[PDB]
Order: sequence, then C-alpha cells, then structure tokens
Amino acid sequence: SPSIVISLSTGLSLFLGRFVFFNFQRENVAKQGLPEQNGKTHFEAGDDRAKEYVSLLKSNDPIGFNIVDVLAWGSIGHIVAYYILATSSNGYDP
Amino acid sequence: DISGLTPCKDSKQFAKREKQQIKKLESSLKLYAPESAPALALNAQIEKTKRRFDNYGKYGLLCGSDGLPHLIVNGDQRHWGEFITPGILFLYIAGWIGWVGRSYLIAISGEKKPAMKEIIIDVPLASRIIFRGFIWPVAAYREFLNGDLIAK
Amino acid sequence: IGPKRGSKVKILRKESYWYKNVGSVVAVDQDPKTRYPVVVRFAKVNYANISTNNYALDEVEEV
Amino acid sequence: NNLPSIFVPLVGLVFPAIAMASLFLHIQKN
Amino acid sequence: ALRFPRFSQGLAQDPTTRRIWFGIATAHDFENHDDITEERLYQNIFASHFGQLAIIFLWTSGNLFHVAWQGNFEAWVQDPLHVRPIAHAIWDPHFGQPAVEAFTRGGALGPVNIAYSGVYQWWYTIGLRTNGDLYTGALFLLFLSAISLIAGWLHLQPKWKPSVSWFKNAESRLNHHLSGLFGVSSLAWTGHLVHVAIPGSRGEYVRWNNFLGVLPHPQGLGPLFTGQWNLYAQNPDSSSHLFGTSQGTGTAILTLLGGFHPQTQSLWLTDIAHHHLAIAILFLVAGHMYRTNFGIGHSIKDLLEAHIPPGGRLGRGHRGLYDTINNSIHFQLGLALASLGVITSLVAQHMYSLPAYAFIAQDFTTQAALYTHHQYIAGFIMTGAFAHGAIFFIRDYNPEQNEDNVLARMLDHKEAIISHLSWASLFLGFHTLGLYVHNDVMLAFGTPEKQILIEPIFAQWIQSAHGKTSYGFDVLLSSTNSPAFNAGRSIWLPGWLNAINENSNSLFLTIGPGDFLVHHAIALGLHTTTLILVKGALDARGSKLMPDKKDFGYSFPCDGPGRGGTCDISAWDAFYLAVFWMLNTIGWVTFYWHWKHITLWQGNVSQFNESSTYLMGWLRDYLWLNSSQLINGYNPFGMNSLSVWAWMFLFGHLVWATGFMFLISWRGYWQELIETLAWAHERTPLANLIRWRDKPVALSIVQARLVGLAHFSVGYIFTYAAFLIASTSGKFG
Amino acid sequence: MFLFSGRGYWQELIESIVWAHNKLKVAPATQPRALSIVQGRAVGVTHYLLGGIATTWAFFLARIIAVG
Amino acid sequence: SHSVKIYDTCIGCTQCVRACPTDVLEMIPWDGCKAKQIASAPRTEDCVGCKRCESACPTDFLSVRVYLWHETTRSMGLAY
Ligand code: CLA
Ligand code: CLA
Ligand code: CLA
Ligand code: CLA
Ligand code: CLA
Ligand code: CLA
Ligand SMILES: CC1=C(/C=C/C(C)=C/C=C/C(C)=C/C=C/C=C(C)/C=C/C=C(C)/C=C/C2=C(C)CCCC2(C)C)C(C)(C)CCC1
Ligand SMILES: CC1=C(/C=C/C(C)=C/C=C/C(C)=C/C=C/C=C(C)/C=C/C=C(C)/C=C/C2=C(C)CCCC2(C)C)C(C)(C)CCC1
Ligand SMILES: CC1=C(C/C=C(\C)CCC[C@H](C)CCC[C@H](C)CCCC(C)C)C(=O)c2ccccc2C1=O
Ligand code: SF4
Ligand code: SF4
Repeated sequence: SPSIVISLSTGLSLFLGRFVFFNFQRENVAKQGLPEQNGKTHFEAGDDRAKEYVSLLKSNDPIGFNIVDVLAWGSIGHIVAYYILATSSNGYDP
Repeated sequence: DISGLTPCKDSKQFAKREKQQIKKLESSLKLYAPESAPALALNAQIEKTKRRFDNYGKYGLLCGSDGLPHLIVNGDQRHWGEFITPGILFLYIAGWIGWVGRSYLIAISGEKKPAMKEIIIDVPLASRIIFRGFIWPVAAYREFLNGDLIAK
Repeated sequence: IGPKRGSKVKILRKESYWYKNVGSVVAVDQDPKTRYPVVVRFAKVNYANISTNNYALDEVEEV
Repeated sequence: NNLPSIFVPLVGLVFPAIAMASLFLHIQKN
Repeated sequence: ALRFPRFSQGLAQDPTTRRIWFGIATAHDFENHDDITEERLYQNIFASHFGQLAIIFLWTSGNLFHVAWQGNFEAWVQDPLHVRPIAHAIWDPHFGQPAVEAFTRGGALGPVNIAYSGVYQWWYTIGLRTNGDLYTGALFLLFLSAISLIAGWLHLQPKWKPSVSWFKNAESRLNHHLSGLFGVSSLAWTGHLVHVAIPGSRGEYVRWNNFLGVLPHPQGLGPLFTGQWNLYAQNPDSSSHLFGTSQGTGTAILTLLGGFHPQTQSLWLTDIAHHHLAIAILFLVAGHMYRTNFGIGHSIKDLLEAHIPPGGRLGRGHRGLYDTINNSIHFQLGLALASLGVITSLVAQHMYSLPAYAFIAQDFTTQAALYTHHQYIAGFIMTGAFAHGAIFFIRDYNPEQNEDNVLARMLDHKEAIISHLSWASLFLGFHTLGLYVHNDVMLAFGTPEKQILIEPIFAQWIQSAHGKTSYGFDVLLSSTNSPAFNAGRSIWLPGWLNAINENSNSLFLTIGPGDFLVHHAIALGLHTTTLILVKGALDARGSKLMPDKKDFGYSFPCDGPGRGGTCDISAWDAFYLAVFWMLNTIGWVTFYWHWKHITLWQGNVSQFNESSTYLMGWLRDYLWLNSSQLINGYNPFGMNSLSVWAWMFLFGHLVWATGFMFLISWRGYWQELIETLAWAHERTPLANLIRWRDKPVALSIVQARLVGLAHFSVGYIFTYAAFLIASTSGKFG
Repeated sequence: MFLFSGRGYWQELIESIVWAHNKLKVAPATQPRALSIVQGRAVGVTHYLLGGIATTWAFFLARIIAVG
Repeated sequence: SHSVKIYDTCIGCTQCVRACPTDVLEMIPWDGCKAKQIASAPRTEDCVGCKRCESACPTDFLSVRVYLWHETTRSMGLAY
C-alpha cells in the first residue's frame, strides 16, 4: 500500500524537522548570513530582484515553522518513501 | 606464466629465430675459403650467437608470443636481477659521483676566487676527495640526521 | 649614523639582484640630505657586470 | 532547377567585391 | 576617434599600415577600449553571447538543410552498410571532364562529397527516416537563430539593460543552471527517447500529429506513481532483434542490460534513456544547495571562510577567495576552459570505445576523424585555460586583499614547482629516448633478441581486474568467486563481460611492450607543456631579470639588448612556445591511435606489435607504407577521386613551410627592403601619379610571431587531416 | 629549438634551477648564464645545416651503393 | 609618443644623457646625492624607443625607465 508508506515517511520527516532538528538548522542558518559581494548583500549592492520575501516567511506557528520548511521536509520524506517503494519493488539479492 | 607468457627455454619461436640467424651467417660463410681469415671470423660470430642464445635460455627469461624476451619490473622474486638488482647498483655509483662533486665544491668555497679552481681543476685535493665517496650512504645519512645537508 | 665599515648586512630591497643575501659595507655618507647613503659590495655580479650598490638605512639589516 | 549555376558566382565573386569595396572605403574614410 | 579604430584614439592617430592590423587584432578586447566601465563590458559580453548562439544555430540549420536537399538519406537508411553518405553537391567551372566523371559517387547524378562527419548515423538513431523531418528541423533552427538575434538586440536596449549587481548574483545562477539548464534538459531528452526514438526503433512511427494517441508503455503511468517501477523492465529486446523493424522486439523502456547491441555493435537505447533519467534526477536534487530569497540554503563565502586548517599548515586558508573569484572574469574563464578541455578529452576517449550510434563501428574513417578532431579541440582549449590564468595574474590580482591565502603561498614558492617539473620532464625524456635508440641500434646490427622490452604490468592488471581473462591474473571481476562479482552478477555483468571479452571491438584492447614507450612519451609531452605554461603563468608578475613586468602588460616585444638581452620574456611568449609542444603531443597521440586501429582493422596485429618498438618501424611501416595510395591521387597517366586529398596534402606542406619565414627572419632586414621599395616607387615615371595614403611599414615583432604560429598550425592541421582521411578511405579497413 | 625561441625565457628558467641548486649547497662559483642572442642564432644555423647535409649524404650514398 | 620617467635612485653619472641618439635627456642641479645633479626628459616627443639609455645605467635596477606608447612618425623613425 503506497499511501500508508508515503504518509508515514512524510509524517516522520515532518516530526523530525519540527521537534528535533529545528534549533540546529535555525542556528546554522543564522550563522551563515545572506550572500555578500564586496562586503554588501546582493539587495544592498543594487540588485532589486534579490529582495528577501519577508511577507511569505512570516507565520503564526508558536516556534516559527513556515511554508519553506514544510516543503523541504516533505520533499525529503517523499524521496525516502519512494526509494523504499522502488527498492521493495524488485527482488534483487546480493 | 606471468601475464600469459611462455618460458624462454620452452618456446619454439626462439629456436626458429636462432636457426634463421645461423643460416644467414652460414650462407655468407660458404663464399670464402674454409681456411681463410673471414671464415674464422664468421665461425667466431656463429659461436657467439650460439653462446648468447644458450645463456638467454639458461638465465630464466620469458619470451613472448612473437618470440622475444620480456623484462618484468613488477617486483616478483624470480626477477630480482631483471630490474631491481641492477638498478640499486646504478644508484650506488650515481650517488658516488654526486657526493664527490658536492664535496669538491665545498672544498673550494673557502678561497677568495673559486672560479680559478673550477675552470682549472687541481689533482691532489680531487684525488683526496674521490675515495671518500665509497661510503657515501653512511656520511649522507649522518649529515641528514645532523641537519647539515640543507642550507638555512 | 649607520652600520660600521666592514660589517655584514642583509638586503631587504625586493628589486635588487642581491635580495635576501649578504654584503659588506664600504662606507656610509654623513650628509643628512642623501637618501641612500649606505654603500654595499657583494661577491657575485648581477646581470649587468657591476658589483657595487647603494641603499637607504632601513633596507639593510645587520647580521 | 539549376540553382548552383546562379548562386555560386554571386557568393564567389560579386559579394566579396562589394564587401572589399565597402570595407576599403570605410577604412580610408576620415 | 575619427579613423577606423573608433574604440582607441592611439591606434587612430598613427599614419602607418599597422593601424589596420592592430585595429583588427584588438576588436574583442573590451577592457582596453577608451571610456570603458564595468556595465558596458558586461552588456557587450551578453550581446556577444547572443550573437554566438545565433551563429551556432544557423550553422546546424545549414548542415541539416544541405543534407536533406542534396543527400541520399532515404536510400541510405534502407542499406546502411552498402551506401556512402553524401554531404553536398559540387559545382565548379574549373572542373574538367575526368574530374566530373571521377567524383560522381553514390547514387547521385553529378559530383558530390562523401560525408565523414557522421551526422547520418546520429540522425538515423534519434529517429528520423525521411527528408520532411530534416526540412522541419532546418526551419526550426532558422527560427531559433532569428529569435536569438532578436533577444540580443532587445537586451542591448536602454530599457531592458541589466545592472552589474545582477551579473554577480552567483548563487541564483548556480541554482538555475544546476536545476533548469542541466536536469530539465536531460529529463526532456529522456522523454524524447521514450516517446519517439525507442518506438521508432521498433517500427512504430510517432510524430507530432499522432503522439497523443499512442502509449509508450501499455501499463502507462500507473507503475511510476504506484511504486512498482520494475514493470518498466519486464520484457527486454531479444538478442535477435533487427534495428528499424518489428521482429524479435520487447516492451521495456528502461533497462540495465549493458554491453552492445548484437547487430549494430552499439549501446542499447533503453540504457541511454535510463542513464539520462538518473542523471536528471541527480541534478534536480543537487540544484537546491545555495541560498536565495526564500531564506534557506548555503552561502558560498561562509563555506569558503570556514575551511582553514588548524595548525596553519595552509596559512589563512580560503579567506578572501570569494571576492577574488567574483571581481575577476579571467579566473572564471580559466576555470571554465580547464573543465571544458577535460570534458572534451573524456568525450574523445569514450566515444571510440563505447559507441552510441547505429552502424558507426563499421565506418572507420568517421571514427578516426571524430577522435582526431575532438582531441585537437581539447588541446587548444587546455592551452587557452593557462593563457587566461596568466592574464588574470597580470591584471586582476590584488596582493593586499589576498594576503597569506593559498594564492599568496603559491606565488611564494614557484621555484620548487618549476624545479620538480623540470626534473620530471628531463627524467622521462632521457630514458624514453635512450630506450628507443638502444632498440633501434640493436635492430640495425641484425640482432633483435638483444632488445629491451618492458611489459606494462600495471595496466594489464587493471584490465584483468575489469574482467579480462587474456593475461592470467584472477583479481576481482576476473575471479569466479568474489564480493564484487557476486554483488554485480545479477544485473549487468553477463552482458559487460561478453562485450569486453570479444576481439572485434575496441573495448580494452590488448597491450604489450609497444604501448609502454608510447605512454611514457605522452606523459613526457604533458609534463613539458605543463612546465612551460606554469612557468609563464607564475613568472608573469615579476622575476629577477625584470622585477616590474606587471607595468608593461601581458604582451610586449622585449626589453632592449641590455642586461645580456631579453627576448621572449613576456607571458605571451610562454604561451607561443607552449603551443608547439601541445601540437607535438597531440600529434603523437593521434599517430599512436591511428596506427594501432589500422593494424587491428586490416586483420593482423603482429605488424604493430613487432614494429612499434623502434623508430624506423614508425617511419617505414606507418608513413611510407600508407602514403602509397595517397600520393597517387593524380599522375601523368590519369587521376581518381583521391586527387583533392593529394592537393590538400601539398597545400598543407606549403603553408607549413611558409611559416618558417616569419618564425626565423626578423624585422630589420624587411624594414630596410621596404625603405628601398618606397624610394623605387616614388622615383619612377607614369607611376608617381598614384600615391599611397598609409606609409608602408614592416610587421611588428609580436605580430610576426603570431602570423608564423598561425601558418604553422594551419599547415600541420591540413596535412594531417588529408593524410588520415585519404589513407583510411583508400582501403576502407 | 634554438632557431624559434628567445633568451629571456631560458634565463628565467635557469634562475629557478639555480635556486634549486643553491638550496643544497652545490652552487658553482661561475654563475650559469643563458647563451647570447648571436650565439643562439649561430647554434641554430649550424645544427640546421648539419642535419640537412647529413640527411642528403646518407640518402644519396645508400641509394647509389645499393642500386649502382 | 613614449614615456620616459626618472626615479630618485639616480646618482648623476651623466651616462644616459651621452648615450641618447636623439637629444631627449638633460641634467639639472639637485641636492639628493653626492654629485648634486639629476636627469630630466623635456623633449619626450623626439624619443624613438631605442632603449640605449637603459643599457648604460649602474643601479640595482634602472633609475630611468622607458615605457612604449602610441606611435607616430617621429617615434617610428620614418624618413619618407
Ligand atoms: C569563388 C568562385 C570563383 C568562380 C565561380 C570562378 C569562376 C571562373 N573562373 Mg576564376 N578564380 C577564382 C575564383 C572563382 N572563379 C580564384 C580564387 C582564382 C585565383 C586562383 C581564380 C582564377 C582564375 C583563372 C586563372 C581563370 C579563371 C577562370 C574562370 C572561369 C572558367 C569558366 C570557363 O570555363 O571559361 C569560359 C570562358 C570565359 C573566358 C568566360 C568569359 C566571361 C567572364 C566570366 C566575364 C563575364 C563578364 C562580367 C561583366 C565580369 C565583371 C563582373 C565583376 C563583378 C567580376 C569562371 C568564370 C578562367 C577564365 O575565365 O579565364 C579568363 C581562367 O583562366 N579563374
Ligand atoms: C656536481 C654535481 C652536481 C650535483 C650534485 C647536481 C645536483 C642536482 N642537479 Mg644539477 N647539474 C650539474 C651538476 C650537478 N648537479 C651540471 C654540471 C649541470 C649542467 C649540465 C647541471 C644541470 C642541472 C639541471 C638542468 C637540473 C639539475 C638538477 C639537479 C637536482 C636533481 C638531480 C638531477 O636531476 O640531476 C640532473 C643531472 C644532470 C642533467 C647532469 C649531471 C651530471 C654531471 C656532468 C656530473 C657532475 C660531474 C662534475 C664535473 C664532477 C666534478 C668533481 C671533480 C672535480 C672532483 C640535483 C640537486 C635538476 C633540478 O633542478 O632538480 C631540482 C635539473 O632540472 N641539474
Ligand atoms: C550555415 C552555414 C551554411 C553554409 C556554410 C552553406 C554552404 C554552402 N551553401 Mg548553403 N544554405 C544555408 C546555409 C549554409 N550553406 C541556408 C540557411 C540556406 C537557406 C537559404 C542555404 C541555401 C543554399 C542554396 C540555395 C545554395 C547553397 C549553396 C551553398 C554552397 C556554395 C556557397 C554559396 O553559394 O552560398 C549560397 C548562400 C545563400 C544564398 C544564403 C545563405 C546565407 C545565410 C542566410 C547566412 C550565412 C551567414 C554567415 C554565417 C555569416 C556570419 C558572419 C560572422 C562570421 C561574423 C556552400 C556549400 C549553393 C550550392 O548549392 O552550391 C553547390 C546554392 O545554390 N546554399
Ligand atoms: C532555468 C532557467 C535558466 C536557463 C534555462 C538558463 C540558460 C542559459 N543561460 Mg542562464 N541565468 C539564469 C537562469 C537560466 N539560464 C538566471 C536566473 C540568471 C541570473 C543570475 C542567469 C544568468 C546568465 C547569464 C549572465 C548568461 C546566461 C547564459 C545562458 C545560456 C548558456 C549558454 C549555452 O547555451 O550553453 C549550453 C548549455 C547546456 C546545453 C548545458 C550542457 C553542458 C554539458 C557539459 C553537456 C555535455 C554534452 C552532451 C553530451 C551533449 C551532446 C551533444 C549533442 C550534439 C549530441 C543558456 C541560454 C549565457 C548566455 O549564453 O546568454 C545568452 C550568459 O550570458 N545565464
Ligand atoms: C571561450 C572563448 C574565449 C574568449 C571569449 C576569449 C577571450 C579573450 N581572449 Mg582568449 N583564448 C581562448 C578562448 C577565449 N578567449 C583560447 C581557446 C585560447 C588558446 C588559443 C586563447 C588565448 C588567448 C591569447 C593568446 C590572447 C587571448 C586574448 C583574449 C582577449 C582578446 C580577444 C581578441 O582580441 O582576439 C581577436 C583575435 C583575432 C580576430 C585575430 C586572430 C585570429 C586567428 C589567428 C585566426 C587563425 C587564422 C585562420 C584560422 C585562417 C584559416 C585559413 C583557411 C585556409 C582555413 C579576449 C578577452 C588576448 C589578450 O591579450 O587578452 C588580454 C591574447 O593575446 N586569448
Ligand atoms: C616555404 C615557403 C617560402 C616562400 C614561398 C617564400 C617566399 C619568398 N621569399 Mg622567403 N624565406 C623562407 C621561406 C619561404 N619564402 C624561409 C624558410 C626563409 C629563411 C628565414 C626565408 C627568407 C627570405 C629572405 C631572406 C628573402 C626571402 C624572399 C622571398 C620572396 C622572393 C620573391 C618571390 O619569389 O616571391 C614571389 C612569390 C612566390 C614564389 C610564392 C608562391 C606564389 C605563387 C605564384 C602563388 C600565387 C597565388 C595567387 C596570387 C593567390 C591569390 C588568391 C587569393 C586572392 C585568395 C618570396 C616572398 C626574398 C625577397 O623578399 O626578395 C624579393 C628575400 O630577400 N625569403
Ligand atoms: C493545519 C494544521 C496542522 C496540520 C498540518 C499538516 C497536516 C501538514 C501537512 C503537510 C504535508 C503533508 C506536506 C507535504 C509536502 C510534500 C512535498 C513537498 C512533496 C514533495 C515531493 C517530491 C519532491 C517528489 C519528487 C519525485 C517525483 C516528482 C517523482 C518520483 C521521484 C521523486 C520522489 C524524487 C496541525 C494539526 C499539525 C497544527 C494546526 C494547523
Ligand atoms: C594559471 C591559473 C589558473 C589555471 C589553472 C589550470 C588550467 C588548472 C588545471 C587543472 C586541471 C586540468 C586539473 C585536473 C584534475 C583532475 C583530477 C583531480 C582528476 C581526478 C580523478 C579521480 C579522483 C578519479 C577517480 C576514479 C577513478 C580513477 C576511476 C573510477 C573511480 C573513481 C571516480 C574513484 C586558474 C584559472 C586557476 C587561475 C589562477 C592561475
Ligand atoms: C636551449 C637554449 C638555451 C640554453 C642552453 C644552454 C644553457 C647550453 C647548455 C650547454 C651544455 C649542455 C651545458 C653544460 C656544459 C658543460 C661543459 C658540462 C660539463 C660536465 C660534463 C657533461 C662534461 C639558451 O640559452 C638560448 C639562448 C638564446 C636563444 C636560444 C637558446 C636556447 O635554445
Ligand atoms: S645613467 Fe642612470 S644613474 Fe646615471 S645619470 Fe642617468 S639615470 Fe642617473
Ligand atoms: S629610448 Fe633612446 S631615444 Fe628614448 S630617451 Fe632612451 S636613449 Fe633617448
């Protein structure tokens, strides 16, 4: 049953992102700021298309889960689930 | 045996090549008188060819598919004398030369005009220095440990 | 006013042929308005066949 | 059809002549 | 500002004839133009890129249209092994009657040219069967060229002109190139292979009109979304399948069979589709690494700054490298050129051992021409990489902002690198030449058994490890029982071993004592060329003979006769010297490949194995033996179809010999000659009514060196191309 | 090799070689120097003429002894 | 016209002035050395780039430097 495996993997990845690895990832992202050219960020140097989308990333979550994190963790879960399904599909043995 | 090769004392192309060379020599031998000097020279050539083939067979080489011996620089114990045994010897001799030259240069660094000693060699000091290279590995190792091999 | 005559000095001028080498001081000029008073002689000749040079105070360090 | 008999002389001779004349005039022009 | 060189007033002021030469020479050097800025340089680069794309698309459209119009594609596809491809027609007023009679080849009604480019097999494999497809492709590529030119003009306009800060947005460009340019294109090509090429190989004609009413797989998209992907590999093509028909076929579209198609000796299309799918998936996954406007990802400058080893064995590490790379374009050009050269060499080395096109292994001339062409292109690109690295070191390097990082440490100890490169080159050259000369003398005296022959043990061990059983070693894949053999036996080994262990193909050819010396010669050439280029690049900023080389520029003639004389002291001269070694090494490689493969094709491999160990063997059994048919293109008795190749042979010889003019004789003699000629023209009657506008002067020094190098290269290339094509076409085997 | 190249490159290479020598205290008192321009041209022309003449000599003698 | 620049390492040995074949350089009084004079290059537009001045200059590196630049009839040495 592909649906059960997909849902379980997505839920496990979402839980791991939200409740376990959140602080480490947030701290690491804060450590590595926006890309800089000649000591200035891309938006500051005179690029108008590089403005950060502050409006989209704002969220009502108590800790700060946003759309981008949801998409990333769901993508990882789906990749893992589909790899599991494809591996279980055939009958190759070493 | 190794890499699909045939021992040189068992292959047939070796014998065929030997026969071809011997026949080529004997064709020219017939022209002259049997007692004449060219006959003696050609007989000596034939004897040399036979001895060379016998020595190559007895030395344990490996002919190839086409019939010529092949050298093995791999490191097998049955071919110590093919590459590794001569090579070390070379290094020894080579090191000798280098060491001697270096010493001589230092021996003329003290004087005010070493160029005259470079373009006109002196024989006494050079003869003193020449035989010190017979033990070059030991002196070189001691100098490397002490630290006088490299300038600072 | 500078290094004594006959001393050995090491050069610190990057453009000189005798860079990071040693040389002997011949004389030091006492005029305060000379920019390069130190006179140095080396053992080896440069690409031009001269073997003498001038230097300022801070481009040569005593050894 | 006979397109080559018309097109080959044009590319071979007439167009290089026009190009050379125009380029020389533009080079020497002040 | 008034004369032809509008981009430089200094070149317009002088009245001599060198103004034209130097105006033509430096038209693309946007950095030296007067009143230049960063924005103008970047925009000009963008427009030039668009123009180049338009030119490429027009070129391929012309190729397609000419093959469609004057070719015999339809007659070729029916009988691939017994029809010669036709490139285009020949119209020539200078041709005589025998020339018209002899050049009429194939099924045409007039003179034609046999195509050795190999586009016929490629177009046949990708699924084209009639001339309508070729005409459609020609129209499509014409449209693409037109839209490229339109886009270039549009982006040169004031309203749509980008700014500098846009050009330096590295992370976004990397993300889009890794995700959109690479992954999506591979996915689309996989779609084409599944939809058109594979069904076209089984007899089903899928085109634009009816590609919606056909199913590539009977199951459809069900297995892909369900998870049982194995259903896409249930029924592979049978071993008796015939290309282009529906006999002994299957239904799978993604397999891992490996090996070669039995009939065509080419790779299976299903394997190619699967490979493209996997590569596209990998690229799409890997393209999300870098930070962008959405608040997640990686920052390159922080990645670089964090890689500094404790203990200071590398100094400051990678601090400040990001700005150095970004602010300079020559660094980027050098990196791109080096990568492209390595990739081109990989393509040349792979496309001859694992061919991917139907009925291409049976076309020997096409294989030889493609290999030689790609190798020469790779050599030129690799030389250009070092040239632009030296230019970067001259121009864009700021010593203060890159203090104690890897670049400064590299500039610190150039002497050790140069010395070790020199030692390696000397060692290799000395010993290779010694072995060759000893073998030659031994053969000369009449005793071959005293030769020095060394078996390439390591390479043969590698081949045995890959799965070859022609030597005797039993390692890894050779051994019947092994973790690797067991692990890989169930999927691809059965086909791979059979493909590698046959004697007809060119996959992992047998090697003996002859290949050892040639490989060492190739290594010597690589080392010497690298030494020359690296010395030129590192000694660009300064040395002891001239410690202010950065003030004069990248290219300058000399520095007078003082200090013993300084000729060829710039980095441009180092590149000009390294070009010769590049040509020599590439020539050695191509000679080796051509002789090995021609001996293999002719039937007997003993000739090479017995004559490749001494140089007289190369001179007598390769050039002299194979020139017999080429030199007989035209003779007093008559002529045949090989006449043009002999003519181009002589043309290349003449150009190569003419190069020696500029490479040996120098300026002063010719300037005096021009002096005398000017006097003679001014003093003659009926001819002094005509007066010159530009004072005639002899060529400069760097210009003469460049002209001589160009003549040398042109003659070299043309002569070798003529010899190779004529010799391989004469016997067709 | 002598006919096509120039002196400055060879001098700059000899500089690095001399550094490698001096690192091991084996530098000579007679400092190495690249050949002057005129000497380079003379060496080139001498080698060129010798090679061409020897080629013709060997070819002529072999052919005319074998067939004559 | 080329560019000839004189640096302050000069010692005033008058060799560069004598070596010039076109009368470009000259000497002026100075106070930065023992000889109390330095070189100068007023008539730069006549320089032909022969680099004879650089050949006769005793210094660790030359105190007079010639940089080649835009060419013209006088600097190229054309007699017609
Ligand atoms: C690139 C394309 C190209 C083409 C298409 C031609 C075409 C031709 N060549 Mg030329 N040629 C070329 C390049 C080319 N050449 C180059 C690069 C060279 C240097 C090696 C030469 C050197 C050359 C020589 C040495 C000769 C030719 C001759 C010929 C003609 C031979 C046909 C015939 O059998 O004579 C039939 C008889 C004729 C005399 C034709 C007469 C009509 C002519 C074409 C004039 C028409 C007049 C017209 C108003 C010209 C002015 C227009 C102007 C823009 C050019 C033909 C016109 C031959 C020739 O014509 O001799 C004079 C000849 O002897 N060519
Ligand atoms: C006197 C001893 C001597 C010694 C110890 C060395 C040592 C060295 N050489 Mg130098 N060299 C020498 C003489 C010597 N050289 C001479 C005479 C020449 C001119 C032909 C060179 C030219 C040279 C080059 C071009 C290079 C080296 C390099 C090297 C280094 C690597 C080893 C090698 O490649 O050898 C190379 C050896 C040779 C090509 C020939 C040497 C054989 C000479 C003739 C033997 C010495 C004999 C001498 C006359 C004895 C007199 C003493 C007597 C009076 C008592 C090593 C530090 C390489 C390098 O730079 O490495 C970092 C390299 O690139 N050398
Ligand atoms: C892309 C490269 C290309 C190339 C190299 C060739 C090459 C050739 N063409 Mg083909 N051709 C092409 C594209 C190309 N064609 C296209 C797109 C068309 C459709 C219009 C044709 C239609 C065509 C005809 C109708 C004929 C030829 C013929 C010829 C041959 C003689 C040359 C000549 O007469 O030109 C003829 C060329 C044209 C009339 C127009 C093509 C020019 C296009 C529009 C642009 C080329 C621009 C070029 C890249 C300049 C860029 C500059 C840049 C470097 C800065 C020669 C083999 C002749 C032949 O059959 O002789 C045997 C001939 O009769 N060609
Ligand atoms: C996802 C959308 C996207 C896409 C599709 C592209 C695509 C491209 N950009 Mg980029 N770009 C993007 C986003 C994108 N960009 C963004 C957001 C920015 C702003 C940061 C830029 C900034 C930018 C600049 C400033 C420039 C480009 C340029 C280009 C062009 C590259 C030149 C070329 O054609 O190489 C061809 C590339 C490929 C086909 C990749 C294949 C390479 C591998 C090695 C293939 C191996 C070969 C394989 C075996 C093929 C077989 C051969 C076949 C004959 C059988 C190309 C149109 C350059 C240009 O050309 O402009 C006109 C340029 O000037 N881009
Ligand atoms: C990827 C593209 C690429 C790009 C964009 C550049 C960009 C640049 N290069 Mg680089 N370069 C490249 C690849 C590239 N290069 C490669 C592959 C090499 C190795 C050969 C070099 C080696 C190189 C050198 C040696 C130099 C540059 C320089 C330059 C700059 C000046 C361009 C110019 O003036 O030339 C315009 C050139 C020409 C129009 C004249 C030469 C044309 C050749 C000789 C034609 C050969 C004749 C022809 C084939 C005859 C055929 C006859 C027929 C019978 C077949 C420019 C920024 C120059 C510079 O100084 O930059 C600061 C410089 O001197 N480049
Ligand atoms: C290998 C080829 C080669 C060639 C062709 C030449 C050519 C020539 N040499 Mg040079 N030279 C060479 C190598 C070569 N040299 C070498 C290796 C050196 C040693 C450094 C020299 C050193 C040298 C010196 C020292 C002198 C010359 C001079 C001459 C000229 C003699 C006058 C004359 O015969 O020209 C007529 C032309 C030729 C014979 C060449 C072939 C031309 C044929 C007829 C084809 C014409 C085709 C046609 C017009 C093409 C048009 C089509 C186009 C529009 C597309 C001539 C330019 C002498 C000179 O300049 O005084 C006059 C002289 O002083 N040379
Ligand atoms: C409201 C809310 C909530 C809920 C939430 C949820 C429930 C969510 C979910 C979410 C989700 C659920 C998400 C998901 C996502 C997903 C994704 C993002 C995916 C992706 C995918 C991909 C990417 C894929 C890919 C592929 C393909 C296409 C094909 C094959 C291969 C592969 C697999 C690779 C809660 C209660 C908690 C709280 C309150 C509020
Ligand atoms: C001058 C200069 C420059 C240039 C440079 C160059 C030009 C370089 C090149 C380089 C190169 C050209 C390199 C190369 C490299 C390579 C490599 C590094 C490779 C590797 C490989 C590998 C590692 C492999 C492996 C393997 C095998 C063997 C088999 C299979 C498996 C595997 C995969 C494991 C620049 C621009 C920087 C700038 C600065 C200066
Ligand atoms: C190769 C080359 C060099 C370098 C050539 C050199 C340094 C000559 C080297 C000659 C010999 C091999 C050096 C050693 C000679 C000693 C007598 C060796 C004594 C020890 C024993 C071997 C006897 C130039 O200087 C040069 C200058 C101008 C134009 C072209 C070139 C040029 O092509
Ligand atoms: S030659 Fe040099 S040191 Fe002498 S006066 Fe001229 S610039 Fe000064
Ligand atoms: S280069 Fe010649 S002409 Fe010019 S200043 Fe020096 S010596 Fe005088």
